[PDB]
Amino acid sequence: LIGWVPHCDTLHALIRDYREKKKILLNIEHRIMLRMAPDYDHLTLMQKVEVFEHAVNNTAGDDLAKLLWLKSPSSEVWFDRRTNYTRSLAVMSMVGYILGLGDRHPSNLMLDRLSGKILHIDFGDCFEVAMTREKFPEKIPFRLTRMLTNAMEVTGL
Amino acid sequence: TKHLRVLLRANVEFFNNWGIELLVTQLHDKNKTISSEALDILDEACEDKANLHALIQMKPALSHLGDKGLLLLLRFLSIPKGFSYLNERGYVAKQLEKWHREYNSKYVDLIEEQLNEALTTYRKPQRPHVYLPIHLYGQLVHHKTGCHLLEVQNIITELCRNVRTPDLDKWEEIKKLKASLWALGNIGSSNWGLNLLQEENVIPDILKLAKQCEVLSIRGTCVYVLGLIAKTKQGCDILKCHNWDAVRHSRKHLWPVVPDYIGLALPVDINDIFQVKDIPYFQTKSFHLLRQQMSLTEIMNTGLQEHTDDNCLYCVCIEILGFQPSNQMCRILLRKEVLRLVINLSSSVSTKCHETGLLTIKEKYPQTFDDICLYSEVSHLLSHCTFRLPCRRFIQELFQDVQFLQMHEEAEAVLA
Amino acid sequence: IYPLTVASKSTTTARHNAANKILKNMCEHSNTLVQQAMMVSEELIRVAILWHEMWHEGLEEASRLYFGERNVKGMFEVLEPLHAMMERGPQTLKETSFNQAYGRDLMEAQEWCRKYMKSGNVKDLTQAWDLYYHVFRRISKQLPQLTSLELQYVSPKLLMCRDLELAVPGTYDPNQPIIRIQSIAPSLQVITSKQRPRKLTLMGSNGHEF
Amino acid sequence: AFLDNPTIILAHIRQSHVTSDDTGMCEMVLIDHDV
Amino acid sequence: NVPLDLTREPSDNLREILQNVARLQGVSNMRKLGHLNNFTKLLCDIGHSEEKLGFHYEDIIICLRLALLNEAKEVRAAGLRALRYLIQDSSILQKVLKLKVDYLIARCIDIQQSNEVERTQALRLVRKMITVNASLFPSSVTNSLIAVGNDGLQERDRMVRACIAIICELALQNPEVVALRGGLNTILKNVIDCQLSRINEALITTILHLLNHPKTRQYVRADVELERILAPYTDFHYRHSPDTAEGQLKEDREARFLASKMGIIATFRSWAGIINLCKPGNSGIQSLIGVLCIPNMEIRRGLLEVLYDIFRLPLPVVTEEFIEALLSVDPGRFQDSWRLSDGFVAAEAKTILPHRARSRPDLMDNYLALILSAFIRNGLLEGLVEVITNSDDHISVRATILLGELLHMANTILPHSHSHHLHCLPTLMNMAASFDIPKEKRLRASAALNCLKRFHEMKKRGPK
Ligand SMILES: [Zn+2]
Repeated sequence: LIGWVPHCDTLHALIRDYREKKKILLNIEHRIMLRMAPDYDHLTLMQKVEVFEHAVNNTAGDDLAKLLWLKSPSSEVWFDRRTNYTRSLAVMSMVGYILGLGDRHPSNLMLDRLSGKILHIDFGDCFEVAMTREKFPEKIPFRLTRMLTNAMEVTGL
Repeated sequence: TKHLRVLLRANVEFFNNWGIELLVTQLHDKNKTISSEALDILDEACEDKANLHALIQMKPALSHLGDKGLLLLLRFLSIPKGFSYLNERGYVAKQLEKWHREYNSKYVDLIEEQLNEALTTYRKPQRPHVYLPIHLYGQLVHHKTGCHLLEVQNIITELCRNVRTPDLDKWEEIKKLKASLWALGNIGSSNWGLNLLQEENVIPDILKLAKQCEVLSIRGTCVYVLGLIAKTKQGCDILKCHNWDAVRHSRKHLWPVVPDYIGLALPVDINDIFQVKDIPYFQTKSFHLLRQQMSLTEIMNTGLQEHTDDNCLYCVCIEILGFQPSNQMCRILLRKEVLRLVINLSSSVSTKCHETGLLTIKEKYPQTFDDICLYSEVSHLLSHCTFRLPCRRFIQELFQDVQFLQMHEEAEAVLA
Repeated sequence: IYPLTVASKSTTTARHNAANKILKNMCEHSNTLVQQAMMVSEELIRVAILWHEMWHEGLEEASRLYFGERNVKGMFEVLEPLHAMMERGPQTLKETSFNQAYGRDLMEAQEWCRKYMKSGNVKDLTQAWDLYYHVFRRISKQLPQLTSLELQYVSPKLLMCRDLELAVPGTYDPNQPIIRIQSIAPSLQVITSKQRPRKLTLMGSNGHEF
Repeated sequence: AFLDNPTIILAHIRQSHVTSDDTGMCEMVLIDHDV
Repeated sequence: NVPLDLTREPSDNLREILQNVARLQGVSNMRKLGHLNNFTKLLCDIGHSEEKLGFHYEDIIICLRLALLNEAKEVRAAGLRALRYLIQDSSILQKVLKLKVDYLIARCIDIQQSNEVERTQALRLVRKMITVNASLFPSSVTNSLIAVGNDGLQERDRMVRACIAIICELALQNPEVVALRGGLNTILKNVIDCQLSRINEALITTILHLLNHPKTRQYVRADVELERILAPYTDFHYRHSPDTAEGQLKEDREARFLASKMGIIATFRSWAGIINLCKPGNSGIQSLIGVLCIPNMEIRRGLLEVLYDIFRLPLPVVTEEFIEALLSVDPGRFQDSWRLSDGFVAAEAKTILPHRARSRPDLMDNYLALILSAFIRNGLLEGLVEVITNSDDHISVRATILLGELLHMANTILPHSHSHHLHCLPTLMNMAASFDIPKEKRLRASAALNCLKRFHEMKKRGPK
């Protein structure tokens, strides 16, 4: 029996609503990679970098940055929420690294609407289990992508 | 003819002197349907005493008609004036003999036919009304003179012993039990019919049979016959002692007031009839293993398991007919591979994989499906196991283009 | 109270006996509290997974073991608890409804598995899987349609409480006045997902919905 | 109803199928001659 | 073919039985087709015997056995026809079963090669085998009949109803073989998807017959065989066919309800079904009444139509006002048989003027009194009150009329003891005179009593 946390929505659904409103396909980046190389899943390590790097260059990742501003009633509230978001994601990144959390896909990442905090759910893979699996072993301590790092502040991370 | 019914239900003045006489002339009409319709509306009019006396004084001839005419004629025995007229040419004695041998049991058929037409969608070649047909024993007990004949013949003892000792094994002797229950119920429909019926203590026997009976049809039959017993005030008192209630008002007034009765009776607790004793269910009383670790080609680099000399098309004729023994390691490993795919096809878990495996064998080795013994083994397995229709049609179809020369050679020799 | 009920419901005999011994001691000073917790715990777990939910997971797991691992003794032990609950009789309309639609197939398939334990013929076990797989296909076609549940249909004992002395789960501190369960909403919504979680809304003693 | 004895049940089965079948098969397969 | 009919019987016997094998050479299939017809004609003249018809019975079967393996459908059809005229007694039939001919008889049942004329001949032979001796029916033929009936609808098989009619006949004379092969489950699943009134009545009658005699109830389970027909109404999400097209999914539910409704009605008109569905323990009737109280709109509208047909009451029109629905139930409503072209007065006067019978027992009222008593015992009246005060506007009106009909039926058919506490309605009356409950629920109950009272006046007036 898991408690229900109010005023929070998952990151995957948050981006989906923004893109569909702006007449933007949900998987533009995925389509470009398949168009350039249909056998993306079978490419070698060096070849996947070329396809992956090409996709992120032809599409500008700022959906989360603009999303947090359009939902702010004023500029004073916008700055307060952004500050909380930046220093709440950093806490879970280091704590999650020690615990060894894995499988941090966007569906398991929730952002608080009223305060801008970051909440993590589904603590299933711990103690580096996901890194040692033979099926798609992820090799990243935590989730820090271009979408998140473009919303904390303009100067970077 | 159909318009004489509305003049009957509207209580037209003096209908019993000019209306009844018009239904006797119409009874001899040329068309059967018109004559049959006249009997239907005439039986309804006979329920009034004034109308019934009119027919007796006219003494019509109803013997030439069918069973409808015979039943209408039997109602004359309920009146002492009509009983003397009939019991003067030697008629009641003939009916008693005929009502014990020939169609005593056919009265049950008349009961069942009306119910089956009412609500079954059977139609033997909107709420209807099903009224109890006229019965000889139920009309002879209205007057004491008629009741005397029923007792001297000693028919009550014959019927009562059939109820206390029922044989619920043969479907023909069960109908005799029904032929007795419906006969006992009509006798108890009158006060003078209950005096000679309760002296042998038969009513509790029916009550026991109405709640503890192996055959459920007999259990439901007793409910109807217990209604006929409750047609009198005296009869309802007997049932009340045994925790059976009944309605104590007639149908002439549709708003009864608690201070002739219609036949209806139900137990105080309805669950006393719906109890049935439980009866236990009757069901309560190799190459396959080695194949999964190897391949068909790897192993290559008697086979029939359930093959005995009683369930084979060719092997069974060695002794009875006189056939010759069949003739033939490469081919013995193909029988097991074919057989094991048949068993795995009985689960339908992976039909495509198993069907693909059998098609390849028929292409690479088309001659393996040409032995009668293998077909007998497959046919035997199709009986014990269960297969889906598309899968069952897939088997027995790879064997369409076969010759079976062994059977042809042997059959020709023994026949010639 | 909550951890003890979980321990008392464990499969292990040692944990089961030890947990019950502690429970009966608490019955002296507070008997009505443990009785309510046992009723609530049994009903909540019943709502979480229904009879057709258990069989869908059980048959899918059993099929993988038999056809992937080729283990026969391990397949039966998976399905033994599933057939065990059907012998105790349905306690609600939903369980009664399941026992009519798929009751005959599941009970007959058990009989064929019983003959394999004695005869040992492979055909008996294969014929048993003809009924298990047929029911599995039927259940899999109605799982997506399940989108809402009525308390009367699944567990009538939950909406007839109207009052409880048991605290709301997940909120209890000795330094704060306690809040108890007042009522349970008569309808709960099922979230469309692979696990299909339910949305249970309680009612606190102070008028705050949890 | 009193559909108890097999005599009337057999008649009912072979009458309903013949009368109420769209396909002309029961009229040819349920011939009373074969008894 | 030239029928000789001149030489001796053994001489005439040799020719056709020699050309039937032919070693698949030197003889055409056309000649074999004509030779088989000669055997049937010859068998009509000389009676069935082993002393006059040349060889013994066993030799004739062997040569006749090599006629069903031909690749021509006409020859196989003729070969099956000859066997029908040959099997007359159990001695001949047992000799045929000894040679395992059933492996070939069942083969011709399911080949589906545009041989509908051949398949009719095979099925007609099966009915001959059952009549001669039903206790020795082979299990190979039985399993073929179950397969073509259990899964004969998805394959668009046209001879599907002709095979179910044979299983039911076999299930009455040898239930043991049918029970083992799961033949009783096939009949139960057929009534779910058979929306023909006459056929559905016949199928359910056969199963109820097995529950009648004490020595046959051992072949039917307790609470899972007969209660299968209640699944469409008891289960809100019922899937009868694991594989079906999703295009007619909405239509499939409507077909299931209509077919299941004719099954529940059919089992409540037989004594073998009333008792089994109303056992003192857990029964199907309690589940059927219990599901009525659940606030579901699709089930409730379906169940009310069932209840009207069980008691054989006229269905009102769909509306949201009681007055419009009340005018459609009056016995004096106009009918199409009352015109001048049809019965002018005699047809009309039958349903208005009352019958001249005050003492003749009515066997139909006895049936309804027992049925009504069973539902009241299980709690039908309490269920209807919940439906009236907790449903949609157009559903409560249908339930109010049904409640009014039962009360009027119960004060003239049921005995006093059953109905002395029936007209008070303790549950409905307390929801009326209660100011603690929400006002919307209170006035729905109060309005129900006013509407129900006006129904009483309609019966008081009578037909006009
Ligand atoms: Zn052999």
